[PDB]
Amino acid sequence: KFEQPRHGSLGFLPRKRASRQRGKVKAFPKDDASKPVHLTAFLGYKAGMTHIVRDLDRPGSKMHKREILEAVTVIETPPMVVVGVVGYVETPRGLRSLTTVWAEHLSEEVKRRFYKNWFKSKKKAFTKYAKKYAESTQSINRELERIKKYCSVVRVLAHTQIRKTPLAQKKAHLMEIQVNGGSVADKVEWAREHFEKTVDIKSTFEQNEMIDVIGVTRGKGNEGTTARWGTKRLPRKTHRGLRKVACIGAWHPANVQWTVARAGNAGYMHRTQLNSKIYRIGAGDDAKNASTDFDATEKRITPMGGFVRYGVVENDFVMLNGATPGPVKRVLTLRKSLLTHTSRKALEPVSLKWIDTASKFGHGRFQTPAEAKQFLG
Amino acid sequence: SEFQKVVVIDAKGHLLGRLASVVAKQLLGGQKVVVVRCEELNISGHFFRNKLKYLAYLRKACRYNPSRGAFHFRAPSRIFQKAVRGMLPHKTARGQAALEHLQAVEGIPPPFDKQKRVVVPAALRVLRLKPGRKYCTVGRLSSEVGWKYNDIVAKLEERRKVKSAAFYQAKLAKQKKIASAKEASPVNQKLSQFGY
RNA sequence: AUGCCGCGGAGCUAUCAUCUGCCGGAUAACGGCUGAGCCAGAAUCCGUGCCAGAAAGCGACGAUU
RNA sequence: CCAAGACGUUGCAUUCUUCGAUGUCGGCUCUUCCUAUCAUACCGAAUUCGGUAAGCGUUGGAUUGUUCACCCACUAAUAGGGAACGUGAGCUGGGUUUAGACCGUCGUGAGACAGGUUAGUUUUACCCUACUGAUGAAGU
RNA sequence: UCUAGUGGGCCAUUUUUGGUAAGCAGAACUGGCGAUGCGGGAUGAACCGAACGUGAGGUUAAGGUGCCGGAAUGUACGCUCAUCAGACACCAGAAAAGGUGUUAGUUCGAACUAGCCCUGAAAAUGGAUGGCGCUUAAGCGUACUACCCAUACCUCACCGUCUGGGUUAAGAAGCUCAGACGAGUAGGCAGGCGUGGAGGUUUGUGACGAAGCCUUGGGCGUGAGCCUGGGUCGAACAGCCUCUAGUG
RNA sequence: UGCCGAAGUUUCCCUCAGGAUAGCAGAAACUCAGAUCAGUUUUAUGAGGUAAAGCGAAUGAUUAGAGGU
RNA sequence: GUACGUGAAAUUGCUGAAAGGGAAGCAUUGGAAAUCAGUCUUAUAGGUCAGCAUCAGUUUUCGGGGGCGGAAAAAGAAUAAGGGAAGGUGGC
Repeated sequence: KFEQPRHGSLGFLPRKRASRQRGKVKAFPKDDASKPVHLTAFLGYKAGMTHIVRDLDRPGSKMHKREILEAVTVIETPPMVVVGVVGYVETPRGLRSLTTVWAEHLSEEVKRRFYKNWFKSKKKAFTKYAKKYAESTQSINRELERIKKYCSVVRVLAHTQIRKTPLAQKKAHLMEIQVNGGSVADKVEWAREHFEKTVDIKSTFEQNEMIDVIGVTRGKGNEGTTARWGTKRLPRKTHRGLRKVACIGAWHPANVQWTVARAGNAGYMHRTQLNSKIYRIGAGDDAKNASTDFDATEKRITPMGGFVRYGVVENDFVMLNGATPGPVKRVLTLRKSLLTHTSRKALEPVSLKWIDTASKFGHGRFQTPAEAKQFLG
Repeated sequence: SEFQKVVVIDAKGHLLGRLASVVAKQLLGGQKVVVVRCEELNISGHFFRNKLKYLAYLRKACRYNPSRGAFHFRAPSRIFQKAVRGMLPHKTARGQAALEHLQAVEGIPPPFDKQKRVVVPAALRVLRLKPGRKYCTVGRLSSEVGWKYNDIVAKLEERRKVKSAAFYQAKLAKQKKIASAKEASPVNQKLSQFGY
């Protein structure tokens, strides 16, 4: 008599908790040898989010050359340290990690990644590797030559200087970033010469690029079918409960189908949201990073009172259009977009007019303390 | 009839059912069998008919938890193993243990590219199908139903063929030297009346 | 049995608020080419993309009382 | 199919199971399948009709307990059907609904009515499985 | 002569009645199922073969021999290409008419007539020649050998029944020779096994351990059952002939 | 454990979920005997009105002309 | 040891043994492990399992020699005649 589309997508189940806390880049952009050697991923921490005012320069739109207000997400992205390289060889069964070469000196931040109990451990990780690196570099040279000769994919191991961010966590987050561009020999030379050095997000992303943001969403715990799946609430007269699915199947098949809404975990899941513009890559040292050109008023990105549950962002940051998966202080992965896009929305340059730094811990009314003292007697 | 410790079979130009039936009987005989180059296996009937058959196979799935439903393997080695598995009593411990004596692979991996590869005349396309009958290759059928390592195997097989060709030239030169020194020996005629 | 009323940060939440959601290949109908084969062509099928990761599929690596 | 689309022609009740009991209509909810296609895509024939095609969608209300129905609208369109005439340890109980009671007809009467009309207790999962999430011993 | 059970039937062949039809109702002959396993039909009460004591060997029926599966990836000559071919009776279902399908035939290039294939052909959880697969078949038609195996047949051993022939030199209620045969529900009959009590019997067993109980021990019988070793236990109990019954 | 082994049909019944009755069946016997027999064939000889056949034969239904009126 | 003669089965704990990929149990045949008895040991004769030989009964599978039969096979060969045409050889 009536029809209604399915409640929810079947492409995202199982709706189970993610097996990882940090987002896994499941696909890297297609390698182009014409392009120069570059990184195709980065790893930051969601500081918070705010809103901005921007003049819309899209011809043919109803609000062309008139101000709009957009919500933006600020991710603190202190430079990543390249600590190693790993080679992948294509096989009839898929990619296989041929070998891994580590840097001579690894910081304590990345060494803590290898220990569940760093306090009680003797901190002996990579000690013999450092010894062999110093005494005999020929074995390392053979390893790098093997990567150049056989491996067709090169990924740099990078860790994040988490001690620069205001986080109680001290284990640095470590990941593999695929190095596209140039020959495999060029990738290895780029990787080896960048051992123990830092790569800044300004080099990777270019203030307007459409990127994908990867992360594990905020966990809502166990939920019912009304909230987990969006089914209709049953009438007030219902006996034994109404926040559930009334019929869970027909007589035949004599089983509950995988396509029926049920209760359980609704949240803490791995998502890869596409097409997020970088509105601004701000430098940590610059004290004018949040100040635009039409605003002056030298100010920083951090609102008054600090980012709620995050603190003050002092390092390089990225301001993205709209929302991103996950809570604050969650590790997020920003990767280059795999698809090509020639849309006017995706290609229009972005020039901000004003960035809101009023306190988000309430109803802020002042942008900076300097004018707060002006208004207050 | 002869018993080998392991039999490596070049599956190029062989028919899927004819080879699977021969292999399945050999496995039940207690013989370990390795089948290489499964992407070159042939099937009678034009491709479109074979493609439709496999699409019919993809349609089979459990109405609850397709993860319980039939697992449709796309790799040509896995297609051949499925044909053999349907010819072995696999639900039984006898026919199940006879499965792990079979190793079907795509291309010829390093442990087997240096070993003699026999063929089965009872399963060869040239000796079984009348000329002019359309046929398809499992490798091309797999590449359209989901298999995604077709060109990697082709590249690795081309490199292996070059290396094997260079070895054959070396073996030809050594055998030519042996044959040249063979006739100089006077025993060659002393063995003549014996048929050697 | 939170006495009641105004405002109420934080959290939760609203298609009551905001952001985000694409191109490859083979084709059916059908139209061609030469005289089967190949080309063209659908929201179709199959893959890139996306989610799960075999708890009895696997690799590289670190340290080894 | 046949030629003057007429005329023809060929196709797509029973009582076997259950009476030491298989919960009996509709709606609500939710899922899935079929194509005999309403809309959308692609061509083809003179706003009108077909071919491939089930990918996605297929509404808000008035009355009636109703499945059909019929209306006022909107809409790209408001296609049809299966799932134990899908779906009561899922709901509601309007229809059906024993005992109360009223009316009409029938009966000498007790009563009858496949006529109308009001009122009328809707139990149980902690087991197995399945499904939905959550741990987890052990090869290496 | 006396008596039991039965006095719901069902299926198949052929003939047939009422019926739009039916895994429908009602009959006639024969064979089956009920009461009946076994080999084959993937599977199934009555379909095909064959009817059954315990075994050894050989050979067959129906059906089969690519693999699952024991047995020729046999021989000879052909037909078939199917975008969801075909694959063995009962049987798991399909038609008229068609085809620039193809192989043949018949008659005056044409009309035809015949096989195979295709169209006609059109549903609902994923899915069934039994499965895998099969295309000079592992499909279809025909011929021809070889081979596979039923509890069927054949020779043999043993068990029982029945039948016949011997036995005054052998619990004569004994001994001995020979042949045929062996399904079974309701039902019949015979001979045995086991339980409680009674008469007789056994120079019967037993506190140096009766009965009872437990037992990865041993022996006997077709079986009901019996015997025994080891352990536990503490006062009674059994074999044979007969009697009896609140006897499994 | 061994031997044998059915019936759902006839007739009557306030009978139709049951009985009596005949049949099938089991035990126990008794006689008879190269007899007295057979779910068979053959030879000899009867009987029947089904299949077919027929409508220029009766009866019944029906097509078409031609002749004699 | 009064929660008292004997002290069964259901059910239960511990120990030992083995098995276990969505039931278990059961039948046939043997392996493996465990366990055990008969038998012999003795009085020319006798214990357990084997191998060959010569026989008997049953059956299976290869081979040889011979007789008879048919159009007293049909053919064919060698050797004499006649006739014939080709899908025509040499010669044109």
